[PDB]
Amino acid sequence: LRNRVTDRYFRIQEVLKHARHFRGRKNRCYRLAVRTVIRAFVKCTKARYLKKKNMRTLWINRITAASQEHGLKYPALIGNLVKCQVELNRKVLADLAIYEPKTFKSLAALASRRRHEGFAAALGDGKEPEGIFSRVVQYH
Amino acid sequence: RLGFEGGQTPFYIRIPKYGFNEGHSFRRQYKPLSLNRLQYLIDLGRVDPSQPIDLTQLVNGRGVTIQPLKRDYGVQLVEEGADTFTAKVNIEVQLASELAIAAIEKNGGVVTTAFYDPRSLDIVCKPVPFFLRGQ
Amino acid sequence: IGIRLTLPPPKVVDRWNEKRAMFGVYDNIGILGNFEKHPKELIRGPIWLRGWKGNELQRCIRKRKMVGSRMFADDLHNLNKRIRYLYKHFNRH
Amino acid sequence: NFKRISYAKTKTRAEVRGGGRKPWPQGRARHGSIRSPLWRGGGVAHGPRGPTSYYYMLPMKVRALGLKVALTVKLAQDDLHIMDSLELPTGDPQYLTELAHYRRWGDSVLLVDLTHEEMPQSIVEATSRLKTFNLIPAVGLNVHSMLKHQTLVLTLPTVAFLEDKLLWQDSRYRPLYPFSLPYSDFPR
Amino acid sequence: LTYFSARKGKRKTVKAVIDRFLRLHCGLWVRRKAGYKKKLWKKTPARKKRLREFVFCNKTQSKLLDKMTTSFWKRRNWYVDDPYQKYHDRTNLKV
Amino acid sequence: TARGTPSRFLASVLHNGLGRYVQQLQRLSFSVSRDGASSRGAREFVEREVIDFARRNPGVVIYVNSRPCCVPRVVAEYLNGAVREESIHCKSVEEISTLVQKLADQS
Amino acid sequence: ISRKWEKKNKIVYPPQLPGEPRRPAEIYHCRRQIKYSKDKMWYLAKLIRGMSIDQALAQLEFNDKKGAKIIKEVLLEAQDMAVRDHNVEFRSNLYIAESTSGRGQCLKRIRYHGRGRFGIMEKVYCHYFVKLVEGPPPPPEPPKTAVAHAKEYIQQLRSRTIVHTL
Amino acid sequence: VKKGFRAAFRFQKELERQRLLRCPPPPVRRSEKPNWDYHAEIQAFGHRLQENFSLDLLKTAFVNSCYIKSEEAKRQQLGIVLLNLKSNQELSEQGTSFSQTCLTQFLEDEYPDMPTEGIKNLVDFLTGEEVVCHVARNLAVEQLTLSEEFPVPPAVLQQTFFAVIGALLQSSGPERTALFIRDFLITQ
RNA sequence: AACUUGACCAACGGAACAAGUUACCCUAGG
RNA sequence: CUCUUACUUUUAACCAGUGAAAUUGACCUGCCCGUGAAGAGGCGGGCAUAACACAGCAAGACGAGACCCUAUGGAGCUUU
RNA sequence: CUGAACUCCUCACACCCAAUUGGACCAAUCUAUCACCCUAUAGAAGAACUAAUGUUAGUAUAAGUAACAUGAAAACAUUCUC
RNA sequence: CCGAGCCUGGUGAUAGCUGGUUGUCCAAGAUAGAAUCUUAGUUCAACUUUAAAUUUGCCCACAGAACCCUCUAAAUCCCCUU
RNA sequence: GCUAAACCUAGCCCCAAACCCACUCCACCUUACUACCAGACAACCUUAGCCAAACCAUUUACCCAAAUAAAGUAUAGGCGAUAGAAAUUGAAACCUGGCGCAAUAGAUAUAGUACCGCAAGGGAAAGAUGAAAAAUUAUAACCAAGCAUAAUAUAGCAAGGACUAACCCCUAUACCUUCUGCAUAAUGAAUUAACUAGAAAUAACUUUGCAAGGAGAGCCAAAGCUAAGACCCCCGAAACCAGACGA
Ligand SMILES: [K+]
Ligand SMILES: [K+]
Ligand SMILES: [K+]
Ligand SMILES: [K+]
Ligand SMILES: [K+]
Ligand SMILES: [Mg+2]
Ligand SMILES: [Mg+2]
Ligand SMILES: [Mg+2]
Ligand SMILES: [Mg+2]
Ligand SMILES: [Mg+2]
Ligand SMILES: [Mg+2]
Ligand SMILES: [Mg+2]
Ligand SMILES: [Mg+2]
Ligand SMILES: [Mg+2]
Ligand SMILES: [Mg+2]
Ligand SMILES: [Mg+2]
Ligand SMILES: [Mg+2]
Ligand SMILES: [Mg+2]
Ligand SMILES: [Mg+2]
Ligand SMILES: [Mg+2]
Ligand SMILES: [Mg+2]
Ligand SMILES: [Mg+2]
Repeated sequence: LRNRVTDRYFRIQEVLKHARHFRGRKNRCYRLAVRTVIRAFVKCTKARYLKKKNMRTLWINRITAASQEHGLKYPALIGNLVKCQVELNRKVLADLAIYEPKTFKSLAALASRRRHEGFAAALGDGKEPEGIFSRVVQYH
Repeated sequence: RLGFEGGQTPFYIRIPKYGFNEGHSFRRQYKPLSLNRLQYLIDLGRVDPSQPIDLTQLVNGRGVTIQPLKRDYGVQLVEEGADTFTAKVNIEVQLASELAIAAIEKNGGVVTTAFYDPRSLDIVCKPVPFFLRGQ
Repeated sequence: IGIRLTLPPPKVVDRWNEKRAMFGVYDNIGILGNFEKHPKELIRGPIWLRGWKGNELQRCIRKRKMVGSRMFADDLHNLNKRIRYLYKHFNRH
Repeated sequence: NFKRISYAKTKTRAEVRGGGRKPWPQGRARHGSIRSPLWRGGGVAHGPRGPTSYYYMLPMKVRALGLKVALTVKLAQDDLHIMDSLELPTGDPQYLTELAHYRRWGDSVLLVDLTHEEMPQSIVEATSRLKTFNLIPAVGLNVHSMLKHQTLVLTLPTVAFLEDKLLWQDSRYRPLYPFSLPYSDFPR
Repeated sequence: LTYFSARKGKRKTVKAVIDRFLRLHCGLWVRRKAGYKKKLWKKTPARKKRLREFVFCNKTQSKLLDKMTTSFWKRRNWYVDDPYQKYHDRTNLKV
Repeated sequence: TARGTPSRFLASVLHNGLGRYVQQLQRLSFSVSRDGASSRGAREFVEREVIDFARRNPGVVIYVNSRPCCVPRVVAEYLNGAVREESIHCKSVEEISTLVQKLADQS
Repeated sequence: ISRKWEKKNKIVYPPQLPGEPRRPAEIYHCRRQIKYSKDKMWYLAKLIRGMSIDQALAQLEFNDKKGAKIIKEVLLEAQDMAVRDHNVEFRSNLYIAESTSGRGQCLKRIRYHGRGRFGIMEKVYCHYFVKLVEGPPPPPEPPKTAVAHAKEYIQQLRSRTIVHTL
Repeated sequence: VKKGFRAAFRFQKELERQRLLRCPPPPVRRSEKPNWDYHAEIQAFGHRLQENFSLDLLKTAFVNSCYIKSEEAKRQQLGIVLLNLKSNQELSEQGTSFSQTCLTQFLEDEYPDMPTEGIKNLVDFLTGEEVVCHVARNLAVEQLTLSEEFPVPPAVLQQTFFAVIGALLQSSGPERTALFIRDFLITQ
């Protein structure tokens, strides 16, 4: 019994269908295509890590720009909002800066107020009472 | 090749020669038949004590297997099971131990030791194949 | 290229042709026939491969032994060479 | 597979015509022979080297047990019908075909009689013109045929024959020599 | 080692092994000590005594010897008055 | 792959769910063999699962066509004109039940 | 081989309704196995693309290349065929819709090299394909103007969306 | 020639896909394709929308005048029983009237400060051929529509959609129909 | 006869027993 | 040769006909410095940069292009 | 404050080590029996190729490149130049 | 390409050392030593796979392990508990 | 749109069974294929080297008449590698078939031709309509690489993330082999198609059968024994020997 592959055409098309949009002979010659396709598939897998990293970098850039419009540096806004028990993440804050400028200015005003309360407490020896916005809600 | 260590004298070569197996092919062999086995064969009706028991009856009852081509010279009766041996038999073997003979005699049986040569042993163990030769 | 552009002629197998309908009959000739004949006697084929199996080296040795004298000169020469080739191969030389 | 003989055979690089010399094209050794397996028209590196036998034998008791299982399987699934005889009113095959249909036997029927010589002529004539209605003697009974045919028909004498042969395996001794040679109680 | 003889297509026994080793039916191999007969004059009584002992081979050696011999050498034998008869079967071996 | 395939934005059909929820699946067409090992699961699904599914989803019209086939299939058609053909070849009843319910919930 | 070009003239269209605008006639013609390279022929086929039948004939008449005479004969045959068999009214009312060259069936010949090496020389053949369409030559697309450039650029700016956000 | 069938059959299906893409067949009505049962499709139409349609009224909604004329011409030329089919003209008028007044009341309540010209233009957009045809196509209305020409002409499709609204008005009353107007037209 | 003895087998896990030369070189890969 | 110059022929280049070979992982084929770098067109930093024929050039890429020891291999020939 | 495939979070969870071994599955082919728009359970085997200084065929690149060819006029008779 | 022609056969000759060795998934899975005309290789070792049987394995308290002069510290061996 | 693609036969392989061949006429051992002159030449003689011993120096194989078994036993042997009986035992065998190839396969074979070589000798490639071609404007087309339709626009292993958007942004040092686990330095690849490389079953394990017995003589057996399953690749020297051919 002599056996020969009879469906090799379909095996090649599995590679080639992913190479159609490539440039040059990579898009049709199987031996060239396969190598480029393998690199493409590898890049696609790794890119998911970069996608999350770059998205966070974009939100921080936009939040930094939005904060600068109110005279606030990015570290001051992010840190002080946490000290107000406001857990809005960077993605939402960037979305708010663009589509909800009045709400974002309030968040910037709230962060600026909390930052000033921290300054006053730092000058104080602790004898005075904590700032109104400084007060932390406790959970049990 | 197997048995080559890559240069040094192989283990199976550096051991001295000793006549462990010298003349093995010419040594006589006897299949052991115990009184336990003999009594068990009688109990199940495979060897009948009412007739003389020889190699043919032992082989016919599947009590022992004899290989003349492997230098078997017959059966050697062994004393294992002498305490519980109760049958009264007339049995012909090639070798018998002192205790085995006593066990048979104590029950009123007769035991005799007889010699068969390779050709004779082959015929006695399998009579029908011999008869078909036409000799 | 490399794949036929039309369907091959449809395959029509007669499952109930005489050969298939009677396949296996008498494979128990011995068990059911007082062991007058052994099932291996039913086997048709080369004289040296009836009721016997072996690897290629064993087959070549067996064929030369049984029909070597009747073989054609060139065939016998090839068989002798094959056995020598296989003897080294199967013995890890 | 036990009686299978494969006749497929290829030629090795040593058996292909020619190829003895080392090809000259520029040393001569770079290719040893034009009939190397890598060369078009060269020898086959690892092809079939027949004729190749597949002969082997299952233990006699196992083959006997297979027949018992096949018979038991047929009865348990209502595919076994016992006849007093295979005598027919007429030799016309259309009668046997209609009879099987009326009794809901199935597309294929295996008819087993005791002996080949004593098979009734009427059933012999009918089954000789039928592809799926096959008549065999008892000695020809085998697992493959039983599974191939949906329905199994055995005559009463065949039943006694089958039980005698198959049960003999259960109570027999180990063989001293082939059962073809004389024994005290065999045959019968 | 020949795995397939030229004339029979059967495995062959290494006769060098038969000359030097005894195989007990339990799978143990007995041998002599190398040089037990040589230069006795320069050997102490204690060294001479251990040189004339019949010693067992290790697991690795035993498996190699088994491959080098065919099944005939591993069969049970019933030699009359065999000195090694009792050693063919193991006793009280838990493993 | 993203670059090698098409893409679209998150969407609904006719603002489904805003006023009321409408099941987008409207038709299921099964092809089942009366004889055929690959259709064993589909045959079992039709015997014991299709009727209960039909009652649960009155909006969906289910056509079961029994005919000789090597590859049993289920064709799902949606209100937006989408046609999605799936194979139930050699699938068990549980696997076919999972696939059919998955088609029912897709838009 | 493939001979689809010859079959295109055999297409028959359903009678047009009175409302429909008159469909321009299309004539397909070619010459197989011309003794010429497709590479050289391509420049001649390219030159007459989009020209009127008379303009193409004029340019080819005064072209030195061997292929020009061959294409000119094909064009004259196509022009005669259009009026005679395809119900074209005015022979001059035709333009070169499609003009291309194709690889023919080539012959391999044993050739030689200066150092005694054995070589294969191919004797090259080609095909010339022409499609004539009834009517005047379609006017060449004009150059992109400054106004068109500005409109495109402003359109691109207006299509900008806020990327990667809600 | 390589022996085998599976690869050749698979490639035949591949070639058929290209034969379809190269020459995309002329679209046809769903009712002509396999796996179609009009009565079952009509029943699913109501249950899918969670509406208790009167089947007799709902079926009439899909009957367009053009369809009745075309059927008669086919019957006459192929001479062969009186047909009493009622067109959806009456139902579409009631549906169009209710939809216009229902949408007006909805918009006037939501946008009291909207001028009447603004309210009318919104009602024209919501009941416009564009919006209504888009909603009707995505609700399986076109699949159940009986018309001479496929694809259903925009005007015929819009008339059938309001005819369905007329059938709902008679079946379930004004309050239920209003929620249907809100869920499928106000959302637009 | 036996008990036993014997290779500076020093390349010392020891082939029973064998050197030069090739710039006319031949083959091998690195 | 200082120290080259002129002209003719061939080649050459252009037009027309005919029409090879070695070579070729892919190629969307830049410079400087750094990186083992005098191992970088492809890496880091910086600089440069609309696209695309033809004729030259031979710095680079790239190619056309002895000796060594090792293998428990030979052959001449030389004998201590 | 920024900053990992670390950790948490929603869900999933057997899915990143060469040779090698162990356990499953599987393309196509043939055979038995099914099946019957291309399948099932088994049996079998010339049974799967981007990794070759491999063979054969097709077609590229180099490249329309290197290279090749017919003395002159004419009435095509003839004459002229060498 | 004759420091010994060519051809066929012996011949799929031997050695040596490169190169190649074709579907998927899951589990386990990287050691660095001795002899040898042996160090470009091998076989016993080191690590490694599968199955099986059984009972301790690793970490480690005290006590304990030389005089001779120990550079004499950093450590080792042994070892219950955990 | 071209180039092309696609095909099913020609035959072939392995067995079985049967012991094959060959004087129309004429020509042909001289320079064969040459009608027609004193011949005289006559054949017989260990195969060798070498697969291996990892060198090599004795040493291993290719035949002699019955499958099986005795038995890989006796025995031979640098007693190393390796070689290896016999006595004795004693079966079946019905040509006309195939889990063989189907044009790179299967014979080298369309042919020992063309072609190459002084000679011995070496030695190819390929065909495809249909019932009818006394139906040829009939037999639709769709598919590798290569091209054409349709050259190109800053930037870089040519992609990936993406994006309204092809590109511009960001990220990314081709692959293989080998060198220590290190290739931007060394190897290999124009491309497409076809071809192209793991062949043991003693033990052990697993799953049946039977069980102090197992096995369809032989063999094994102190739970064994029988049967099955599953393990060992491809290309690539010089040399040496035998017999021819060639001044
Ligand atoms: K001058
Ligand atoms: K540098
Ligand atoms: K240069
Ligand atoms: K050939
Ligand atoms: K001469
Ligand atoms: Mg982060
Ligand atoms: Mg040969
Ligand atoms: Mg071949
Ligand atoms: Mg000068
Ligand atoms: Mg030119
Ligand atoms: Mg983790
Ligand atoms: Mg293969
Ligand atoms: Mg050039
Ligand atoms: Mg030139
Ligand atoms: Mg010239
Ligand atoms: Mg793992
Ligand atoms: Mg401890
Ligand atoms: Mg004999
Ligand atoms: Mg051929
Ligand atoms: Mg490199
Ligand atoms: Mg390589
Ligand atoms: Mg001369």
